[PDB]
Order: sequence, then structure tokens, then C-alpha cells
Amino acid sequence: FGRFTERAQKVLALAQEEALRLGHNNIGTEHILLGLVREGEGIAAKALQALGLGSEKIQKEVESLIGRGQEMSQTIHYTPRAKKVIELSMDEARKLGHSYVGTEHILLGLIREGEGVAARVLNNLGVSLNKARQQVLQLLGSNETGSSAAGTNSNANTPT
Amino acid sequence: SFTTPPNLKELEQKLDEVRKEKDAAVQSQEFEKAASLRDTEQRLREQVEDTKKSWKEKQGQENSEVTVDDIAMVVSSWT
Amino acid sequence: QKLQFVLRFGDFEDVISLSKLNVNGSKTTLYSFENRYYLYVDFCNMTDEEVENQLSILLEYATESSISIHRLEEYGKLIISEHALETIKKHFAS
Amino acid sequence: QKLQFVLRFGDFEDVISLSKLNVNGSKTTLYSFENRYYLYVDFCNMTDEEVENQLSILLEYATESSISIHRLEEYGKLIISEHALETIKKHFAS
Repeated sequence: FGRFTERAQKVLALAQEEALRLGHNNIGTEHILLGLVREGEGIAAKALQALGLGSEKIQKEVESLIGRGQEMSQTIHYTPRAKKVIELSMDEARKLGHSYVGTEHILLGLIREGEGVAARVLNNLGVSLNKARQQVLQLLGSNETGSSAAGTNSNANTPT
Repeated sequence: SFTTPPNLKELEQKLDEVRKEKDAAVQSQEFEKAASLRDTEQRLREQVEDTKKSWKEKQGQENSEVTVDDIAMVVSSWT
Repeated sequence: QKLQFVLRFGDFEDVISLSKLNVNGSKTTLYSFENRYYLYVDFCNMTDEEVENQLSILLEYATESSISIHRLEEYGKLIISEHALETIKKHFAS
Repeated sequence: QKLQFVLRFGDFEDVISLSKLNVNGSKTTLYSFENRYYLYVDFCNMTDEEVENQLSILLEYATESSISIHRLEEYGKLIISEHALETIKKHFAS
């Protein structure tokens, strides 16, 4: 969209860092996942960490899916799976309001994009993929706006 | 504005011819005679796409015009 | 789990890009169908994690098709068999 | 119960009003969002009653917002960090 929030874009850029740092020609989905947990906190980042998937848990699997090298980062654009995850966050934020996409939507989007390298990282580390999409959702509260909420006034105004 | 790519509309036409050559060559093989055809194809393809957004320079040049004459052309255009 | 996977590459050129860094100890056969090139990797002498591993790499340029392998085996169109990735490097790199 | 609350102010003048007798040993942070000011009090080294007590007072000048705290922390907009009320007494009583 190019009209995303920072938070989305940040997990994604963290993907490229893991692309070369783990040696991947194309920045795989495994790195987008790492991106979420490596930004520490953020509703996605936190979410994975809730299920018990810290950066520790993730990376052991991740390096076991594509190890070093491939430090060349041969035409580093995403993997098509990983590119799908970016498209996915956009819609995973549309449905959940958000025209400007955050971390959360990407983790939600990973789950969606469930045959991806990311997806396998989590399904290998004992955390059900849907347990993760849940986790993001239950922290993606999305409070009231265009309105306010803090109390209850009026009786007769109710029926009318 | 964007009546073509930069006039690089011919590029897409080229890339077609490649794909074909490539495709048909690989279906028969023409092993290395497919080789160079692949390389020429996807090379070209990406080049096309690079220059298809080279008249995004034509976007930053042109893409707001809603001027007197412009409108006026429309006002005569519909009737 | 699985020791044979079926990958679709968007066009041949994607397979070439890929072939040039994965060819595997996995006999592998490459079809052309719908003008897109399919690659059927068949891991022989691998373990399931080892295949998910490798399969990551493959899928840096590809995605995993839902198309049954016996559909290919009957109604497919071969381009290079047995060491399809290996051959694609021959028949495409230059 | 909790020792951190998110309170909503309808205008800046409301923020002075809270500030003008409350800090509360509670470092506290003031946001701007949809022209309302949110004030996040975060009580450190108080018990539940001491906070409920205080929270009474607070809600003379504020109301109790429905804001999920990690939503605030993320998608909000800062005006004054932790020590916001203290800062507001300068920045809105003068």
C-alpha cells in the first residue's frame, strides 16, 4: 500500500537483516517471523513471546530451515511466500480496521500464509499456528475513536 | 502522459518474442539454446518493469493536470 | 512426514534462478504446464526436518503447489527429468 | 487490582485541573489524541486502596478511559513523559 504504519514495515525490514545475517538470497518468511520477535515488543512481537516463542526459541528453528551462508543476498527482494505475508498484513489490517498496518497484522498474516518458512518455524517449535494468530488478535484491541467511552448518562433518552 | 511507457512499449513486445523463443526452445531443447533465451527473457522482463515505472517520472512530471484548457476540452468533448 | 514435494515456479526463469543454488541429492523432475514451470522434488535419503530445511531454500524462488503428484505423473509435460534442477543449470544459467 | 490507569481529559484545561493537586508519587504521562488529552497514571509503591483513594480525586478532574494500555503506548501521541502532571503545572498553569 505504501500507506502502512511503521510497525509493519519494521518487522519487514528486520526480515532483510536476517536475510543476510542468516544468509538468504531472498528474504524468507522465516525472517519476517524473526522480525516480529526481534522488535521485542509490539503486539506481534509480544504475541509470539506470550506463546513462549522468544527470539531464542525462534532462531534455533529458523537457522535449521536456512543456515548460513547465502550472505550474498542474491537479488534481495522477498521470497514469494514472504511477499505474500506483506500483502497479507495489508488485508489483515483492513479487516481489523487499520488502513495503516502494524506488527500484529504481519503475525496474523504469517498464520494465514501458513505453508511459509515462518509458519513452519512456529509449528516446529510446538506452538500451534492458530494459537499465534489468536495471540496477536487478543492484543489487537483497537479501542474507540470518532466517539468516546467512559460512562453512562441518561434514562429517558434511551428508548427515543 | 502515460500513452506508453517512455515509448518503451516496444520492450513488452520484445519480452513476448523472448518468452516464446525460450518456451518453445525449452520444450524441444535446445538445452543451452534455451539457456540464453531464459536469461534474455527474465533479464528483459525486469528491465521492462524498471522502465514501466520510468514514466512514473512522467507521473512526477505530469500527474496533476486539471487546468482551464484541460477541462475546457472536456466541456467541448461531452456536450 | 514427507520426502517428496511439489513446487510451482512462476515461469522457468524463476527455476533457473533457484537451480543455481539448490539441486539437491533429491532426484527431481521439471514440467512445463500453463507456461509456468513446475518442479517436483523427490527427496531420496533425507529426513523430514532436512526436507523442510532444503525446501525453504527451494521456495526462496518458488511456492508449494496443492496439485497432486499423480496428476503430474499422468497428464504432465516434461522438460528435464531425474536431476531437473541440475539440468536446468546446464540448459540455463548463461 | 491494578496500579496504573488511563484517564481521559476533554481539554487541556482539564489537565491543569488534575495536575493542580495530583502527582501522587505516581509518574504519569500525558498524550494528545483526537484533541482529547489522555493521562496515564502509574502508581509505584502504593497499595490498591491508596490508588482507589487517589483515583477518586483524579476522576474529579478526569474520567476513566476504556483505553487498552498497549494501544496507548503504541498508536498514541506523547506530550509529556512520566512526570506529566508535574510538567503540566508549569506548562498549563502559567
